[PDB]
Amino acid sequence: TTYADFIASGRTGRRNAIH
Amino acid sequence: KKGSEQESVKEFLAKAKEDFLKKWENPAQNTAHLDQFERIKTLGTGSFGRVMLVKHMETGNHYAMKILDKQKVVKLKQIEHTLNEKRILQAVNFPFLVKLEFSFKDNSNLYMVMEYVPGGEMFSHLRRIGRFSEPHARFYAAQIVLTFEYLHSLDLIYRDLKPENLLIDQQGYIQVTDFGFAKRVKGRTWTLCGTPEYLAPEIILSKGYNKAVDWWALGVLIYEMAAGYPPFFADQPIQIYEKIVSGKVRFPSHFSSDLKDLLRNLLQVDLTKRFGNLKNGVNDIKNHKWFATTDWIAIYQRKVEAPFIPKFKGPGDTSNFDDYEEEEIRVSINEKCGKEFSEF
Ligand SMILES: COc1ccc(O)c(C(=O)c2ccc(C(=O)O[C@@H]3CCCNC[C@H]3NC(=O)c3ccncc3)cc2)c1F
Ligand code: NA
Repeated sequence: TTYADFIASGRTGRRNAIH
Repeated sequence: KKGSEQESVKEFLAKAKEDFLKKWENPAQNTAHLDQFERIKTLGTGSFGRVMLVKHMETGNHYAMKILDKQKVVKLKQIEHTLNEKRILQAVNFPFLVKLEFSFKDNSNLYMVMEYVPGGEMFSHLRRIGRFSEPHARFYAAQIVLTFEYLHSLDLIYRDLKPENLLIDQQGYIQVTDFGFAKRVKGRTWTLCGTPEYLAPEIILSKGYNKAVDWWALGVLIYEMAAGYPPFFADQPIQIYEKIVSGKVRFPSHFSSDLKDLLRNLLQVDLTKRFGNLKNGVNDIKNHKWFATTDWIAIYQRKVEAPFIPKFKGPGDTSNFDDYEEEEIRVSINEKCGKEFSEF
């Protein structure tokens, strides 16, 4: 599922902005 | 469509702009000193510093103190953004924006002492719980809608809405923090900034852009509150950008059809069709079916009962915040970058 894929992604942590 | 309700808002925003402009053109400077504050614990970090819980030694009140390292801000060409941050923040005044109480600087750092919002980041709770019910998301979404209505009326774009920047207060409402990328602009602007998942397509494509980017970012937010994951994700930025400009969204099968309709109109890749950027403005969002049970004035006055009150044991309690490693705050004896931050 898409939740599982998200939870196994590298982007469930605090996400930094870019500039 | 236009009644006396719409005229009540127009009168309020007209008066709020008067308030804001006085403070915009004559900003407060140097309202406290480092050693008026006991430094307790780091509530979060960013590229140029950290926010710390602090105790104002002579009143005993708790605050959250941002500390920015001047030299790092300069090294990374972010001077004007950190200047906007303070300038915008001491000038605004809305029930869902973090109050800036004091600000000052010394030889090495910039300091913004804000109110302490003890409920933690919406992020923290959203990851823990997994997802929010639609009624819970709408409660929060309504507050961003009103907050954007305020900010845009003042000619401000926010540009960094994410759960990481929404904090929960003791009565369970949102306070928006992190004005690092907030800018006063009439017309268009072009800076590549924001959080990848939340960047509007026009930002990724160097097209130049406006307030409408904030309404796209709300679609993403509402989606992520409701689904528990953002509509475009992937392990590294570039793949998220590809997904965003393609304008293909899939919705979880539990999203109501009202929600799907709202979101297809906020996540419109075409600037001329996007809710928020049409002739009726914010009224296309507020008058949407999804928000039909929302009493907008009840939300503004904070008399709706919040679906979730965070547990707070007492002032100075940091349990709704993650722990970070503490660094000592060195203050050099020579002035870093005085000319650059002289207005701060
Ligand atoms: C262009 O880049 C910019 C622009 C402006 C900035 O201020 C910065 C920062 O360096 C910076 C430094 C620290 C933070 C920070 O610690 O923010 C925390 C944690 C990150 C996620 N956002 C929530 C925020 N927490 C609060 O502001 C807060 C306020 C009141 N009570 C509790 C928390 C944010 C930005 C920045 F990097
Ligand atoms: Na009337």
